[PDB]
Amino acid sequence: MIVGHGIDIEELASIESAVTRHEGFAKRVLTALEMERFTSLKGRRQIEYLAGRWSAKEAFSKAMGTGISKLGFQDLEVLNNERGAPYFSQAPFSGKIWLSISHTDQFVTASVILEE
Amino acid sequence: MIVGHGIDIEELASIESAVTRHEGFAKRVLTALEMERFTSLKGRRQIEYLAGRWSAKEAFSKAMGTGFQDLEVLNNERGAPYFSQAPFSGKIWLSISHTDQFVTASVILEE
Amino acid sequence: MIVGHGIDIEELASIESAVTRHEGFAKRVLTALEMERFTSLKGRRQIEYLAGRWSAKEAFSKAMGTGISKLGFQDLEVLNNERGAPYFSQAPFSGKIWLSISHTDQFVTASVILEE
Repeated sequence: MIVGHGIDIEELASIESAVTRHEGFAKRVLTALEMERFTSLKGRRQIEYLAGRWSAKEAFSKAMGTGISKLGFQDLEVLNNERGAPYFSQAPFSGKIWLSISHTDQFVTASVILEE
Repeated sequence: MIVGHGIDIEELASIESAVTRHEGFAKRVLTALEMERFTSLKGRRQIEYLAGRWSAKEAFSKAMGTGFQDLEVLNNERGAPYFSQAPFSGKIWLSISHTDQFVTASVILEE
Repeated sequence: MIVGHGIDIEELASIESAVTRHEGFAKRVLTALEMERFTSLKGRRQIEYLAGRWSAKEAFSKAMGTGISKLGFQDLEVLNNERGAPYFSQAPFSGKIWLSISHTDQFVTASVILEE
């Protein structure tokens, strides 16, 4: 049984500005764990990681049906498994979370299906 | 069980040009209620609304494997889009997202 | 029951750039059947056909959870059915495969949901 579906696309450029404008931006979007990875990356890759996590958390909040509003981003965590696939390690959901992220040089995309 | 799946991506500029060419475009793509909402918006936001509804209907049509006036996408109190009308009696899981340049729509039909 | 979900987005210019730089790119990515339709196409359309198939194969691999590692691209095939929709004619999966592809003049995206 499907209980939610949400997608999201981000332009990397705007995540770039957000980071540049507010030094606390990434700190507010990412969890401690996520932030540790964020710090091990540098130029483009660091922004791609951040943009991907933002995209995933947004897609998840929409899958939960919050339309305008969003769940706390600190209540959501996305890590990579042994194989490099991203998944939700933390989430206010108990069912199965099917997540997928893809990206180009300028955009990042995310899709979430919730199953009960 | 899933009985259908469709997605769509649209270039916002492409939706304008359309609106620019045959101006009767929007009236043909949107329903009355949808139009009231459209004509009450302006700037980038108005084109996004149109692109968003187009994209939503395209994805749904592809999910069905198949009239836009027969489809209507509104927004609930939470701001989330959803099909208020559609030639389908099961659950329609819809999601839309957009940037300054593009819009994407994903649809999953379930029974 | 959903057992896998994957998406992918591709900038057409990247695909165009890969064909230009590598003469046998298409041959490595497309099966004999796919290669037929491909060669019968020209310009942008040809690139878009190639990009979509690559996008679809990429989305399927993620849906399988393959992560960064990947399956044979020759082990996957995407043709068009009698209703004119793209589908996997060959895939190491025995359940239902839901595929959808879409593109602009600049990008192409694919979404795959695995069910059984």
